[PDB]
Amino acid sequence: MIEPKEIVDPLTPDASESVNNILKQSGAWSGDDKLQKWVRVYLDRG
Amino acid sequence: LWIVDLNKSDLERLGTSWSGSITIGDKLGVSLNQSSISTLDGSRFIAAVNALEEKKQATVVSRPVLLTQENVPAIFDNNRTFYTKLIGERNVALEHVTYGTMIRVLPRFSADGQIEMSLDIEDGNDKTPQSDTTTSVDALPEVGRTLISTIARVPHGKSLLVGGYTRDANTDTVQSIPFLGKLPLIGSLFRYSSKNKSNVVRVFMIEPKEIVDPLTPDASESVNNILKQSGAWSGDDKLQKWVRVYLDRG
Amino acid sequence: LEEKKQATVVSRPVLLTQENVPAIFDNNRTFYTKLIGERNVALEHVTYGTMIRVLPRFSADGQIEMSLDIEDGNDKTPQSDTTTSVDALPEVGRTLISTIAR
Amino acid sequence: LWIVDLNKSDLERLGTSWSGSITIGDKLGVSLNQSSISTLDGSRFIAAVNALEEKKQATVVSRPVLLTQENVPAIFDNNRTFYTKLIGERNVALEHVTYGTMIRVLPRFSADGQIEMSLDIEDGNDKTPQSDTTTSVDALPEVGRTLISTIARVPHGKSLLVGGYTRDANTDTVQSIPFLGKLPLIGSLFRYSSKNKSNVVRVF
Amino acid sequence: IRVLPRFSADGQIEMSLDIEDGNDKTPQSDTTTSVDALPEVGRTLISTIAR
Amino acid sequence: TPWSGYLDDVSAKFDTGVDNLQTQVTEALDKLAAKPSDPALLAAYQSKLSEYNLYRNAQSNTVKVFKDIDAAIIQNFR
Amino acid sequence: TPWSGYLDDVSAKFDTGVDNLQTQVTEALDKLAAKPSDPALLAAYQSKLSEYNLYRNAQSNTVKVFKDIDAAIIQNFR
Amino acid sequence: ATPWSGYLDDVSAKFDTGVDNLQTQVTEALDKLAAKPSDPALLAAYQSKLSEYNLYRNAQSNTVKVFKDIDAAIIQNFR
Amino acid sequence: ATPWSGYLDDVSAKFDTGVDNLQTQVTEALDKLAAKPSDPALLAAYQSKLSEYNLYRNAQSNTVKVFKDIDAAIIQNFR
Amino acid sequence: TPWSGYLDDVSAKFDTGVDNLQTQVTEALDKLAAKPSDPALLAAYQSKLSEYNLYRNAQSNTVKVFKDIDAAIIQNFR
Amino acid sequence: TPWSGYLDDVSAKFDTGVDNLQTQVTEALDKLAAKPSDPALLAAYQSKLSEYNLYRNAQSNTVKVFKDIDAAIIQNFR
Amino acid sequence: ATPWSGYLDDVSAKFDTGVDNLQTQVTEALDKLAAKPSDPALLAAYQSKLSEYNLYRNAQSNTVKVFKDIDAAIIQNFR
Amino acid sequence: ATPWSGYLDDVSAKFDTGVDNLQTQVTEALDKLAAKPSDPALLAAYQSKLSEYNLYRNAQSNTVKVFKDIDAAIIQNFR
Repeated sequence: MIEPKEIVDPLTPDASESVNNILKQSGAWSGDDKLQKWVRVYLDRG
Repeated sequence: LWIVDLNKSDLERLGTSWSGSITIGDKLGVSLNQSSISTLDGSRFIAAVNALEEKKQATVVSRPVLLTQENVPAIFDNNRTFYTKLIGERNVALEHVTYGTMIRVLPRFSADGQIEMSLDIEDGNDKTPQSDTTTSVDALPEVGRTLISTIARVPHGKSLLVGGYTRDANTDTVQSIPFLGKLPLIGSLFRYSSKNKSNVVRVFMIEPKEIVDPLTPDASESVNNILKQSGAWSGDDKLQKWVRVYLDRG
Repeated sequence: LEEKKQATVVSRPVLLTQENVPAIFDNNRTFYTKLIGERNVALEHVTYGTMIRVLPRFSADGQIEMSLDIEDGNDKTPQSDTTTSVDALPEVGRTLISTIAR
Repeated sequence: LWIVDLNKSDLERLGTSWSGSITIGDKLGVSLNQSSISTLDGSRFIAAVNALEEKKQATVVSRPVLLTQENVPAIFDNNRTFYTKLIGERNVALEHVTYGTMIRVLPRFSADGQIEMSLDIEDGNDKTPQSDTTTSVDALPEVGRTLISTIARVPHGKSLLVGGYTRDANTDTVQSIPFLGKLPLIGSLFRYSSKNKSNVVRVF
Repeated sequence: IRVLPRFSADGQIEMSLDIEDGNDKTPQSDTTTSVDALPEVGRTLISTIAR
Repeated sequence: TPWSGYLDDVSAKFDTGVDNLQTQVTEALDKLAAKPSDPALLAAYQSKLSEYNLYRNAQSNTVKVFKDIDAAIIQNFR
Repeated sequence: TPWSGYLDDVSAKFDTGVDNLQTQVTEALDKLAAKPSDPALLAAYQSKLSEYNLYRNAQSNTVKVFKDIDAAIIQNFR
Repeated sequence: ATPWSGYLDDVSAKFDTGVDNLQTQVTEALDKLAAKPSDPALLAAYQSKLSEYNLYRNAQSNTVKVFKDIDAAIIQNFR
Repeated sequence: ATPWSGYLDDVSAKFDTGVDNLQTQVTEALDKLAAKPSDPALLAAYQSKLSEYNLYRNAQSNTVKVFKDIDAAIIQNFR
Repeated sequence: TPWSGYLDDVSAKFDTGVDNLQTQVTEALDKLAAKPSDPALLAAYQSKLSEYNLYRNAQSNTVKVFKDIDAAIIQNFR
Repeated sequence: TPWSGYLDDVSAKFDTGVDNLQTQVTEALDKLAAKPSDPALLAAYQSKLSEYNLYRNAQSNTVKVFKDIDAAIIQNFR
Repeated sequence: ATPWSGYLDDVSAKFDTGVDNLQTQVTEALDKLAAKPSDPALLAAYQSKLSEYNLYRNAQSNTVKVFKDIDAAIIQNFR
Repeated sequence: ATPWSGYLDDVSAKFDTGVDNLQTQVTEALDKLAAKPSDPALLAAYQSKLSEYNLYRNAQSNTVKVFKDIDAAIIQNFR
């Protein structure tokens, strides 16, 4: 069976939010690290 | 680009199988659920008992980043390998898996302040592992091999779902001996049962942004923190400074 | 001997495209199952995979028209060597469709 | 050009597995998870025990330098190898790994004093053909084989992050006997469990 | 069977016909039960017109 | 999965044909080691060791013969 | 109904020639495996395994020769 | 409807309608063999099928080339 | 990124994905046999595994060559 | 319905040659076992056992020699 | 008479050379099977069978050498 | 770095690292026994040691030869 | 001038530089075994080295001819 839909609006919540929630809830999160932050800042902050 | 993989599974197997044989008078042989000829001393039965239960949960997240100019095609490509090590650890047999990803893109700026992009994504685990024991599967998570090519346009700084996949399944099976499987007190001895449940979710989300300003702090100024914090720093050697001076700064 | 068996599988691929632009989606995956007995050394596996090609169109009626090619299934396997894996990993057919619908 | 790699790993395994066989006067024989009997009268079961914990971290930093003239394309190429001795040093060949890096570039000067460059970069550890000792991976850190091709322009003496990657993963598994794994005081004898956590970052 | 039918003005039917039929010549009959149980039928081919 | 070839399926026949000889030999030796001068035990062990010897010979000779039958056919593809 | 070529005919002549040998060798091997040392089983099996080896050799060499006689003619059409 | 086809195509296609199923038989024979690459009953079969396939293809191409050269040699005389 | 594979690659892969596990079984067999060479239970198994490996590799190579020569013969007639 | 080759024929010639020896040996052993200490029984068994041993040897060596001839002729087709 | 080639003539020279061996070797077997343990019989059969072996091998090898001479000449008519 | 070693080298060396100390134990026992040839406890030891050493060296050389043949058969097909 | 080297030279030399020292290992092991022809350790070593050397020289010489046959095939079409 096939079911198409038109898309007009982006995601809500943002990917950056949902992914962060999954990370923290799964304990996969690593941004707590004192060291990696020096680099991750460039990726998450810009 | 964000790529997310989540997996859960539960397994249980429990019960017995019976077979055997009897010889009477050395003149009549009787056998029970045997696909083979019998040695006719008889009075010989086997009950094979299995009982196991298991639960598994896995999660993987990956996010590549690539800088491009307008109208200029760009390519990013990266392989990586991971190893696991097993009891008897002195013995030379690491299990390993290789994951790899590539992205090819062509950006366009719309007058409306929207970014339009032509995309290829190719990603996944390599098809041909050589795991002989389960240890490698329980250690290192499988992911599919997935390929997408498409065009999409997203309002500035928002994000979008380009593709995704979900799979769900269940299975049940039961065996029993026709007369004994229903005995009131021992019927459970003559039954076998098994159940499987599986759920899988995989998704690809894209999120472009315009880059106007360079990095602050300076790259080198960050590196100098990392090196010291890690203790990797070795610029203290009176011997190396003689030349490091030319590289470290003007 | 008496035996009963039941199985159920559902898949739902999703793909983003634009009007008049052809698009492709393609995936396959391996599933593994531990196999008891034989000191539990044994393991079994199967591969499922799916591929989709599509061409969307917008009608003035607000209806959407699709040119579709779908190929899906489990890979054919003469190799089957045990009961419990055929009891634990479903079979599914090898199926091909090509058509137009609105 | 600055290349930086960071890697953290946490691993644990703990618990038990069971199997065996029983016989009753050569009347009946029973096997638990085993496909052949020991011809034994409820004796010589076998229990396999695992208990191990490990943590690991690795950090690598690399920086090439190349001088060029305006509008003149240039290439830089370096290849290098590293070795580790092993314990049980009576006779254990040296384990080794090879790192290699290549850069092609073409610099342009803007009127605004910005510099614009066409770049092609390729850096990595070469893939190990099939198998290696468990100790080598401990001593020599794995890094990817990465390839980037792009154009960038930067204000004078500033810096840009042209590409990067991060991977984060976690896994957990538990095996147990359907009724004994649920006993209040001894279930831990009939459960086996494992964990795996990984975090990786790479940037240019 | 391969056929092509033509309607007659008289309401008769005329057909160009090709037929072939039989057993494939792989003689398994090494053992008495084979021939006892399974009928041999000839291998035959016909091609003609009839109305 | 326990993938087995043709030669594997041949070899396995003997292992299932000699139902218990493998264990029997070990046990007969285990007891005889404790009392080497019992003739009732020596006579048992002589027979079990003979059976074992003949079994291992026949098995490896048959596997060797089927290897040559296969290799000869493969050679002719060219 | 399926298509079978000239080489298939040549090969098949051997299969329909040796009527039962394919089953004889299997059952003789199981009867041996049940008692790996019995002079009558050994003497039977040595014969059947030898006849099988010769059958498979003669078949494959013949088909090879015919393939080369054909290729040598096709080459001259050019 | 159907795509246009020339005389050389009719010739090439004759062989393919002649060997009704060889194209499939050659595939399935290979998958049986590769599943257990040590059974002489599978090997003797595959040897035959692969030989038949070889001769088939090789005869087809030579016939097409000879008919090409006959036509090119006639057309060379129109001028 | 992923390898381009031709047709011969597909043929070789049929064998590689045919013997699911032999590639590693052979190595494990060798490791334990070499650990205790004087055990006839180890020896009797290793002999079988090694023979199966030999036949597998041999058949794979011979097959590939035959397809190579069919293709080469067809290509030659283009001229 | 049997099927027999040439090596089968050669082998069977010895079996149809020695009319009864295979039963004779088994019954001589049968009675000897009841009274292992009797000289006439021992002297009879000593003969029969030897006749049997020589019979089985000459059988298997002949069948091998023929197999070795055929295998060398077929080799020359290719 | 049926058509016979040059290779047939060469082949037949051997058969007509060894006038009677073809049957002497069979009679010897029929006799030896009667009493497999007569050394006078064994000493004769060993000789006849050795002669037969050498005869068949010389025959086949000769035929093959002439086949390869002819094939080498026929190749150059082109 | 270490002297270059191929596949066959790495196969042969597996046996040597499998029989950890046999190479010494054989010479040790040989000297002890040569010291007092008429001692049954020494004879019963050396019989076992020498039998083990024989089986080991033999199986090593046979396996290396088989892995040479498997390769040569493949290399021949390149041409 | 520096000695001129072509593409076939390049391909050939890759093997020589790929086997770091085999080319001399096989000379030393010979001088040793020749000094003491009756030691099993020296024999077991030399068997391996000589096998590896034989396989190296075959794979080299076949690969060079395969390339030469492509170049010669392309150059024929310039006409």
